[PDB]
Amino acid sequence: IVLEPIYWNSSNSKFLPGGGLVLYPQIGDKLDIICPKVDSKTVGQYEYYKVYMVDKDQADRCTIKKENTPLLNCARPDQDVKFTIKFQEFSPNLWGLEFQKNKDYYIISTSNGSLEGLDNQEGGVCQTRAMKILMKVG
Amino acid sequence: IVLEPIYWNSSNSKFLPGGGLVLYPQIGDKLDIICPKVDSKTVGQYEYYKVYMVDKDQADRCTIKKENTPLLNCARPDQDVKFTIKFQEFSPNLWGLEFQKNKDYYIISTSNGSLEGLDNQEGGVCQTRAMKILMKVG
Amino acid sequence: AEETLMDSTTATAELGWMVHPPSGWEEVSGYDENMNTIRTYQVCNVFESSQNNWLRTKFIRRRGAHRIHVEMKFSVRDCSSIPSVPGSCKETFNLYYYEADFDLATKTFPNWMENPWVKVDTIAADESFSQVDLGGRVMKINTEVRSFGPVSRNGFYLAFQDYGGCMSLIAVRVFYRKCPR
Amino acid sequence: AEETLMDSTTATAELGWMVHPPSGWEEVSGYDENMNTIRTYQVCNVFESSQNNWLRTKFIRRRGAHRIHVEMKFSVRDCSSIPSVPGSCKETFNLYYYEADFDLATKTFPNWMENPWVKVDTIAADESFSQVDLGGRVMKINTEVRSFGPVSRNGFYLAFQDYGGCMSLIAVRVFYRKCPR
Repeated sequence: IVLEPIYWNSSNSKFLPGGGLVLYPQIGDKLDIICPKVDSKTVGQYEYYKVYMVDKDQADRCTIKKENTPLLNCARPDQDVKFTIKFQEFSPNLWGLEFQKNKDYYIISTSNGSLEGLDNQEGGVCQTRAMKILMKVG
Repeated sequence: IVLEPIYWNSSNSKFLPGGGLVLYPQIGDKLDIICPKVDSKTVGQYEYYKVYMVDKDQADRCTIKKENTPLLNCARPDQDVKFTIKFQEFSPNLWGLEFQKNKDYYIISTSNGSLEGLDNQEGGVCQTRAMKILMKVG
Repeated sequence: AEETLMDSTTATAELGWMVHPPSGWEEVSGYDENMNTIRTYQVCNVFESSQNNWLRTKFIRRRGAHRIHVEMKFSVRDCSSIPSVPGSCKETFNLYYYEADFDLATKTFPNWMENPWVKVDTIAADESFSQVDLGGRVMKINTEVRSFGPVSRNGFYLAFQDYGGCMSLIAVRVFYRKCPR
Repeated sequence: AEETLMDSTTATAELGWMVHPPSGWEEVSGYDENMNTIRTYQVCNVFESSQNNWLRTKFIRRRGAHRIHVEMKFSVRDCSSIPSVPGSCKETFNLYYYEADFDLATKTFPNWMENPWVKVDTIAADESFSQVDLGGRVMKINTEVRSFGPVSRNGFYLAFQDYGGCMSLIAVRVFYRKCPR
């Protein structure tokens, strides 16, 4: 199963205020977390983000410091940047992601939507626009 | 069945000198005749053409004068030009094409591969490069 | 003046629309009043039963429009004409639309039901034909125009639903009125 | 010294490579040396039998090259580290190429077999991990370069063949050496 793509953008309206987003993905499916490119028009300024995958603690404290797992470097205004997730229990790829059935996963961005703040590590968007993802595997 | 597309270009090589090219499409088949965009590599220029579906009599005399059913007006170097053929007996598309099994259909182009050659109506690459198509439907 | 948001009689290649059951709608070239080659879709499964085929457009930006207009050019096969004359042949089809802030439409998400897709209207054919006559029977090609409520998200899709019929979407055109009356 | 004809590690969106058995190679995001998100394909039909999976790259233009070089970066999963341990479970794949002056390749035309496809070589894996490890164990991903014949057509396609292994194609890069050996 494919699973609708999560358009990681400020106006993604699925990032419910105060909660964020929840999924419940199962082993065997894929998922694209995409960063929209600014269109010739219609798109009011690109939104820069550095999306990371972290633990519950780092996700509720909206901090990417210490350790983290990079996923997206949304700093390409002309291109759609994404990450295809494969909730598999065992990666045939060294340097690939692995998910354990019945565990939780949290994706975060402590960016603030601007290039100048692309590398912040404290709140903003995560803290602010509540852009967090909680994936319940299994 | 989706038959291999037939690129209409001087280098298609499936154009054998003498009879051109024959297929034997079967009712229900789909074929695309394509005019290549423009390879910015080599002296590679756009080959202007204006492809038609004519009478056996016409394809032999390599002449498009009178009786015509246009297929491609290859004059847009900036992009691919095609025609998706559907060998069907009964077309739901008024102003559509219908091929009746066990009959031959010919396709030629008296153009010579350039403008000021684009609208020529006899000889041309038809007899020059053997660019012709004979479709034995059944 | 109008503001066209999508045309299709201007592709000269693959339109890339999504056909739900591949068995139904299919991309096929055809012509226009002026014999110019255009991309058209068609459906005509008057032989099989339980038909409900969907054709879905590619994302269409709103570009500030509020009330979208959708112009359709189509032709219907007068069933008595089809060699294997069944008995059904519905001379109607449905126009639907779906809003979204980003494409995100996979080949399964924008569910293929009328609930998620808000219906525009059920379009009917004024004329049907028996003999394919290129350049001729200009009056046999139907043209119907409908519009749907205020759109608010960044874009939307259109979907044309067939349920046992023999037609050909010759041209579709999405647009809006720049300024109200 | 060399000019690259296709890099796949610059995509940031689907590559659009054709997959013969859809139940074979599947596009999935991964990383590389510098945790840079990249497009990759993989296969691991270790528990299924009679495997013959093909991955065909899009049309690559020859840009006036005579000898093409193909650099592959891939990783192989130890059959042991996998929950199920049936028979077979190979760790070698075939690299083929097909020429042509125009794209023209469809979902069926360039026949999915070493017939029309000329074989470049059979690549083995001299390294196979049992534990994912982002950032570390570089010496665990493989790098094999091959080159194929004269090539004169406008361009060509490459195709990778799997027959029951459990591997990942991390990066591919076609190119030619613009200077005599």
